[PDB]
Amino acid sequence: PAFSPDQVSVIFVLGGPGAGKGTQCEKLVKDYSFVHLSAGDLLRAEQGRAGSQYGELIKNCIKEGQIVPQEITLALLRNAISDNVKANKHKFLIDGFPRKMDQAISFERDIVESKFILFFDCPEDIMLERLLERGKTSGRSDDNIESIKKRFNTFKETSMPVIEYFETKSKVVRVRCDRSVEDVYKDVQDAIRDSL
Ligand SMILES: Nc1ncnc2c1ncn2[C@@H]1O[C@H](COP(=O)(O)OP(=O)(O)O)[C@@H](O)[C@H]1O
Ligand SMILES: Nc1ncnc2c1ncn2[C@@H]1O[C@H](COP(=O)(O)OP(=O)(O)O)[C@@H](O)[C@H]1O
Repeated sequence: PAFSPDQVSVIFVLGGPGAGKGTQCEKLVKDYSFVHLSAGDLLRAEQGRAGSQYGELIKNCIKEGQIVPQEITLALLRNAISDNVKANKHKFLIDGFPRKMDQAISFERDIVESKFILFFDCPEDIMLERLLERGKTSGRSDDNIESIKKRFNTFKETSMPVIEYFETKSKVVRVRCDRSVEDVYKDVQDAIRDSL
């Protein structure tokens, strides 16, 4: 592994699209010393980087709601962790990763064993009304119903197997998404007070 769990403490923050991962992580970094890395943000930044050989590939995976190949994802991830660790940041909230078993096992074998997975358990009809409203507010390119159906599909098929894998290892803490932002945060806080 490039790191001992001493050096780098990683919590994976998982859940379907619109479950509130981005929202809870940005509140948490106000109260805790964790650095938040969003895998979809690292990807959208590479996609628009002048000189990227991956621009079209990332653009098309996001549009189609596909999992971008792990080699690309992992390298972006590894680099962002390395800059923080050099900048002397040892605790990370990795949001949106791993989304597929291969990413999951490569990360934990080559980089670092995670502390635990915070999983936002969320009903799909709730995720769907939050993404159509996010679509109106922010106008993110994949927050359109054709892409939303591909992202829900990929989530059930590819990403839920990973949840079930970490659950065998007793590393999953489920939090319900369907309460107000402030009531979901209280349970996020109780889960982290308990899990360190
Ligand atoms: N861990 C990952 N591995 C591969 N592709 C990813 C990963 N995370 C995000 N992506 C992608 O970029 C898109 C948007 O991700 P993200 O912004 O994290 O979305 P969401 O709001 O749906 O949680 C995903 O639908 C997929 O195409
Ligand atoms: N508990 C909540 N109740 C209502 N809207 C929420 C709640 N949590 C997050 N939202 C939002 O609904 C959308 C999805 O949340 P977001 O954090 O962006 O999710 P994710 O990162 O899982 O895709 C955003 O517009 C955000 O403002």
